[PDB]
Amino acid sequence: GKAKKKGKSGAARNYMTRTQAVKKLQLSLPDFRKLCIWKGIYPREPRDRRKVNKSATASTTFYYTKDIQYLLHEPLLQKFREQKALEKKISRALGRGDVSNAARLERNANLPEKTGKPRYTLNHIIRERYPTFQDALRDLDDCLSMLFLFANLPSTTAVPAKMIARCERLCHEFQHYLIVTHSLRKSFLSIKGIYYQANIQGEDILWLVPYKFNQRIVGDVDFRIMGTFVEFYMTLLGFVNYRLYTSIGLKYPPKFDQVKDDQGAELAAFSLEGLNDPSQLFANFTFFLSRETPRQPLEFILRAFGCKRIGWDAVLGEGAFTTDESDPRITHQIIDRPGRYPGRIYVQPQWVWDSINDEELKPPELYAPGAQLPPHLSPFVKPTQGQYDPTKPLEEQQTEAEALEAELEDAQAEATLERQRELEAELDPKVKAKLEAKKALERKKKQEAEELERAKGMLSKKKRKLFEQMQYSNAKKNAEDAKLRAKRRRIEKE
Amino acid sequence: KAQIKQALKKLYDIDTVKINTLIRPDGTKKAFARLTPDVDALDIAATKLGLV
RNA sequence: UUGACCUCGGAUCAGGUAGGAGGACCCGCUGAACUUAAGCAUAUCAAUAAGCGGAGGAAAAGAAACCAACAGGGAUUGCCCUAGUAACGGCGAGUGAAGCGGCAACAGCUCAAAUUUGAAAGCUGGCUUCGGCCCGCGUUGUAAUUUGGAGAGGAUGCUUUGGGCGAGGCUCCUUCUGAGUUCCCUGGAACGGGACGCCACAGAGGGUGAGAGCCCCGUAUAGUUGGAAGCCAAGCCUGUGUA
RNA sequence: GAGACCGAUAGCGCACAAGUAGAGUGAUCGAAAGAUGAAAAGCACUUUGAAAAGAGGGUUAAAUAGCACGUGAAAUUGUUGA
RNA sequence: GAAGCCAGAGGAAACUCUGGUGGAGGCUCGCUGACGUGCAAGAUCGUCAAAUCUGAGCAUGGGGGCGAAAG
RNA sequence: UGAGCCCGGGUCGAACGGCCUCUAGUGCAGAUCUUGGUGGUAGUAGCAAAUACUUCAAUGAGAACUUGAAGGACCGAAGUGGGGAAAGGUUCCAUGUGAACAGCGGUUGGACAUGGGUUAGUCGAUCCUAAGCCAUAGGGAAGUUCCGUUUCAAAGGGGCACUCGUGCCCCGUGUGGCGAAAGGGAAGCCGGUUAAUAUUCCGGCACCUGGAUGUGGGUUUUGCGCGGCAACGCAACUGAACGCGGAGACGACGGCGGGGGCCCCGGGCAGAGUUCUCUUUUCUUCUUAACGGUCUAUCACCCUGGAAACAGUUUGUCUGGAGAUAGGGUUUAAUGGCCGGAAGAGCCCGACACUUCUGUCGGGUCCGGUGCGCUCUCGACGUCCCUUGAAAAUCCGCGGGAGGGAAUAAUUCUCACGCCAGGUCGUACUCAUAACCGCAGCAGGUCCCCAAGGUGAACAGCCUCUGGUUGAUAGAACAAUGUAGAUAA
RNA sequence: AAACUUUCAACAACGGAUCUCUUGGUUCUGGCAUCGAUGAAGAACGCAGCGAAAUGCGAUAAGUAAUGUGAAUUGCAGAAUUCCGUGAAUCAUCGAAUCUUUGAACG
Repeated sequence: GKAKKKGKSGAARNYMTRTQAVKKLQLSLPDFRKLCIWKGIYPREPRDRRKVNKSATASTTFYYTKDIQYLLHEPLLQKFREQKALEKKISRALGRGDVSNAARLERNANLPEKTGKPRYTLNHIIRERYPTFQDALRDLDDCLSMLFLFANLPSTTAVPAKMIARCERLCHEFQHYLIVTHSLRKSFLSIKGIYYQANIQGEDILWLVPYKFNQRIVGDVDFRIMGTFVEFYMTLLGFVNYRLYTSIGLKYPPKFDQVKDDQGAELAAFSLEGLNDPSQLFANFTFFLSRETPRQPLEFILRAFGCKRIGWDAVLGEGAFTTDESDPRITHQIIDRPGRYPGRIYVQPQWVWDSINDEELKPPELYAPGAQLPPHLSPFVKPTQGQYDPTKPLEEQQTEAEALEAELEDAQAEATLERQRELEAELDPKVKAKLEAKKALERKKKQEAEELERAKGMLSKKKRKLFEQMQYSNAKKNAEDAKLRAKRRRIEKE
Repeated sequence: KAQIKQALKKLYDIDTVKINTLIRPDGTKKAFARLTPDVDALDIAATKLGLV
C-alpha cells in the first residue's frame, strides 16, 4: 500500500491557478489573455479551492489543466515567439539605420496598421471553437454587436483606422445578405440604440447598434482587449459571410466601388452579382427619407422588407433612387420635424418600426407627424402568465383586491346591533354590497395567513430559510407588479 | 494484479472478486483468482479451461 | 526613453562529437632491480621490464637552418657492407654510430608574411514544389593570386582547356564439363592378387565395409550461366565566359 | 596455403560440455579426461536370483570387441600343474 | 552498609550518646616492571599500563635521528 | 665376444621393413628425479565420552541402529523445549530406488530420482535521517586520478497583475544523492483449514490512508455559534502571505503505589487414577481477541479564604504569604470494570449412529480468597551521570488579517451518513554433538525472544508437569582399574 | 604327506605401457583491414514437444524476413510433399527486421 501524500491527487491535478498556468506556459499576462480570449478558455470554480491549492484565496482564478494543455500545444504560441523575434530584428535594423531592410522586415511582420487584417491567422482556432455553422450562427449575436460598435467608434492605436474600415465593410456585407435573403425578422428602438433580430437557418441572431453620435469614451476602458475581440470576430464574420454567400449563390466578396464610397453610399457602394409575406410590406411603394432621420437603419429596414425604391437628400449620400423631394412619383415621406404636397403620405419613423413589428400596415393618420406618438412596444417579451403584460387590459389582468377597491371607488365617485336594539326600544345597495365584499375578502386573506403561518411553523430551520427566501422574491415581484397596475389605474382614471 | 484482472475479464470473460499472487521458486508467477459467487468455478474450468 | 557593440550565461533549444574495448606491430611520458666487471666509486643490465597517455592498416618520418670538401651530392624510409671503424670509457668491465657506396621504393606540396578595394567575389544553417528563399559567420579578414634554387605587375606572341551519359572491359563469387564398378581367386565387406581395357593441360586430397585416376565429391585447361561493388574506357550529347 | 615439426605423460594449460571441475576472502591458482564395431546388428526368448547380476540362447568375421568396450606390457594377485 | 531526616537523654550553644528510617559508594562474595626526583653513601615522594561486554554501520595514527616547537 | 639380429608357436588387426646417404627433441638403475600404477606392513593399529537398553507385533529377500504397543532410563522452563536475526538454498513435503555417501547395517536419511509446496492495503522492505561517504563549483597532478562538500558558483522558491506601458515584487542556502529488514513509522484480530502456507487461505467481526461527490445538519439579511468567575465544555461553528510552538524526541538506578497476566489456597460440576487396609481422596476442564460505546485518576490547573500555640505529609524525602490546611471544581485513561463482539466459538462430558462424503442430539463451560511470591506496563518521588539527554521524514495547534457572501440560496464548516480504491518484492525449511563457519555430517565458535511446580531458610542440591530424546558400530569374557596433577578432608 | 615361503610355465585378474589412428596443437608463408552512445568487449536471465552442458537465439526468443539450392530432420513423438512446386531442410547465402537486465552505461 503506497502512502500517498495529501494534496497530490484529485482536484489538485485537475485544476491549475492562473499564476501557475502563466508560469507553465512561459507567457506574458497579455499573451495569456489573448490566447484565452481567442481559444475561448475561461476560469472555473473548483469544488474546494483549499484542496486545489491550500494557499488559495476567494479571489484566485482556477483554470482547467487540459485547457492549459491545449494552450501549450497551440501553434499560435510559436507564431507569437516568431513575431517577437522579428520585432527585435526590426528594432535592431531601425537602430542601425537600414531603412530598406526595416521596410522589408515590416512587410514580413504583417502589421494590422497597414494591412487592415488581424495580425494572426485564426483559421484553426475558429474551426475548433465552432466546428458547425450552427455554432457560428449561435455566437453571431456578440460578434455583430462588437463589429457594429467598433464600426461606429473612432480609431485607436490598438484598433487601426483601416481595421475600422474593414469592420464597416463586413457589417455592410452582412446587411446585404440579410436584405437579399429577407431573413431579417424584427426590430426594436431603445434608449440604448436599435436591436435587430434575424433568423438565419432557424437561428435567431440579435444585435444592438448605437445611435450615430460621438459615442463618448470615458474611464479606464482598454481597447487592447476589445481589439483582440474585434480581430477574432472579424475573422469569424468573414467566414460566416463567405459561407452564406456561397450558399445563396452570390459572388463573394461583392465589388466595392471606392468612388461611390467616397461620395458616401455605405450600402449603395456594393453590387451583388451571382455565379455562372415578408417581401410584400413595402414592395409596391415609394419611400423618401428626410435629413433628420436615421438613413442607415431606415434603409436597412425598407430594403429588408420590400421597398425597392428609396430616395433621400443629397447630404445623406449617393444611391438615392431620387433626390428630388417635389418628385410626383412618391408614395411616403418620413419626417420628424416640428411643401405639403397632396399626393403624399407623411409618416414618423415609429410607423416604419411598428409596421416591421406587427407585419401589418399601421394607421398613418394615427402615426401622423406632429402628433403625440402612441406607446412603442417591445417585440421581445413573450406572454408569461403571472407577469405584467402591457397589451392585455386591466379588467382581465388585475388582482381581486384592487378590483373590489376600484369598484368601491367608482361607487363613491355587535356594537351597532346592540345600540340599534336599545334605540329601537327607546347608492346604499351597491356601496354596502361592495363593503361587505371587502370585509369578506379581508377575512379570507386572514384565514389564508393563519394557515400559512401554521405551515411555516411546520417547517424545519434551513427548509424555512429557503421558504422565506422564496417568499421575499415573490413579494418583491408582486410589489413591482402592483406598482405597475397602480400607475395603470391612475393613467386610466385620467 | 490489475493486468491479470484486466486480461481475465477481456479475454476469457471471467469476473474475479480478488487475486492473490506469489512467485514460485522456479521463477514463474502463480495467481489465485477468486471469482464472484454468481459464476461457477467448476463450470468455467470445464468449459473455458478444459480441466476436469 | 530607445537601440547598438563587447563580455558572460540559460534552454529536455536544432544538429553533432568524446569516453570504453583491443593494444601483435606503432608515437610519447614515466621508469627499476637481479646480473657482470672494477681497491672503492662511475658504469652494465638499460635510455630495458613493470606503470600512464594516444592512433592505424600500417604507424612514425619526410621534402635540408641536410651531406659534404668532391669532377661534388640532393625529402623520408628499409636491406648490404661501412664496422666492431671513428668516438667515449681505471683508453677497465666495456659501450658504440654516421657520411660515402650497391639495392628496394620514389612524388611532391599548403599556409603567415602585399590592398579584390572598379565592388567578401567566401562560407555554416534551415525553408523548400528543389529552382531558389531568407538567418547569420565574417573586415580584429572568409574567396581568387603567391611560398625565396621563388614569385608579383605590365607588355608580347605562340600554346592548352570544361561538364553529363556511357556500349564494353578488369577484379570477386557462383552453374556445368574424362574414363571399368568387365571376368576369376581370397575375403564379412575388394579399394588386394591375376586377366583384358579406358582417361589424362586431371596419377593433388578425401570418402566409400582393406592400397581405388576410371564408384562419389573433387582435381587440370579452357570456356559457359547468373550476380556484387569499385575502377578503366570506345563512343555519344553538350560547351562560352571578351573565362 | 603449407612443413624432413608433435602425436594423448608428446604438441598450447585446453584434440573432449577447458580457462571447465575445483582452491583461495581476494588479487589470482588451475587440472585430469581421445579410440567397441563396416553397420548397434548395444544380446530377443528360457531359467536361477530380492536385485545387481549369472547360465543357456542369440548378433557379428570376431564378444579372445558387451558401451568397466582397438591392441592390452611390467609391477602386484588368484587357480592349475611341476 | 555513608550522607539526609525523626524521637529520647546531658551540654547556654557547637556538640555527644542511644534507638530508628534511609539506601550513596573508583567497598567486598560467587568460579609488577619501567622511569623520574634525590644534593647522600641510597631514604622519601610522583608518573606510566591492568581501560563496561556485545550485533549491524563508520573514521583516524603509525619508522628513525636532529631540534624549544614550528618543522 | 658383445650391444644385438633372425626364425617357430599363441594373440591381433592395418600398415611395415632391408640396403646407401641425410637428419635429430636418438639409447638410462639411480638425480631424497617427474607423472601414473602397484606392493609388504595388514585383514594389523584402530572404529572415543554423553550411565541404557529390553519384550511382542507389523513391513521387508534381508531388521541392534524401520515402525506400533509395553517396560526401564534421560534433557528438567538457566532444556536434549517453542520461535527469529545472520548465513545457507530447496535441505521442507509426498511417492519410488538402494549404484555411490551416512568408519557397522539399513527397508532409514539433509542420499538419489520423479512430482508438489511459500497466496498480505494492516507482517517486513519500499519512505526519513544519524555517525560517515559520494557528485557538483573550483584547484592540483605527465597521467591512471587527487584535494575539495559550500567554497569569492548568475545554483533555489513563491506571489501579484481589468492587457493603462509584453512587467513588478518578496523569501531563504551548505542548494543533490547514499548510508538502518534492531533507530523514526498510518492501519487486523479470533476460530477453522493442507502432505507441506498462515496475523497471507475460508468464515465472522474491524481498522487506516488517499480521492471524488451528494443529502442532512451548523452559520447567514445583528457576517462569520453558544455556556461557565476560572480551570474549560459542545456535532460542526470565516482565516491568504508571513511567523511561533507542540508531538515525533529519548539517560541510569532506587524503593513505593495502581492495574493486568502467572504462581498459590478453597468450594462446585464432569471425567480419569490408587484402593489388602486407609484416604468426604489425587489429577485434569472450567477460556474470551481486535475494534466500538459507557463509567473510572494520581500528577497538574482553577475559585473562596488567609496560616507561628506553625501546619500538611511520605517507607524515605520535603511543601507552604512566589498563597499552605480546609471547602468547592476543571482536566490528561489505559493492558481497569460493564455491554456489543460472544457463544453461534474453543474446551470437557454423555447418548445414539455405520457402505461412504462421516454424522445427529443432549448437558456444562460457576463462585470465591490470599501474598516480604514471579512478570509486563503505568504513575508520583528521590539519587547519580559523559547533566535540557540523536537527526530527519510526518501530524497538529496558535499568532496575523489579506480576501470573501446568501432572495426558487451562498458557504474557505476539521459534524453524521452516502461513493471508490489500495500496486511491487520476501513468506518453504534449518538456525546447529547433520542444514552457518571451522578441509567434514568435527565432543569447537556464533546474536535475541518465552521461562511452571515440589521438597525445601535459599537465586544450594535433588525430583517432576508441558514439550522432546532413548542418538552416538554392535556381540562374548570379566568389568572396577593404573598413573599423573591439583583440592585446608 | 598337506599347509606355508620361494621358483618355472598356462589361464585369469590389476593396470594402462607398446603399435596403429587424429574434425588438435606448433612453426613458416601469402591476400586483405573490419569494434564502440545507430550502445562495443564482458557479465546476467530467459527461449526447444521431450535439454543438464557446449552451441544458437532474444518475449518475432535452437529463431522471422529476402535470395539460392531443390525434397528433407532424426533419438523418439507428431506433422509434411502431391513431386510436374514460390517449395521440405538442426541447409547455404544474406542486402530487411526482432534484439530482455547491466556493461564506456546515460532520469
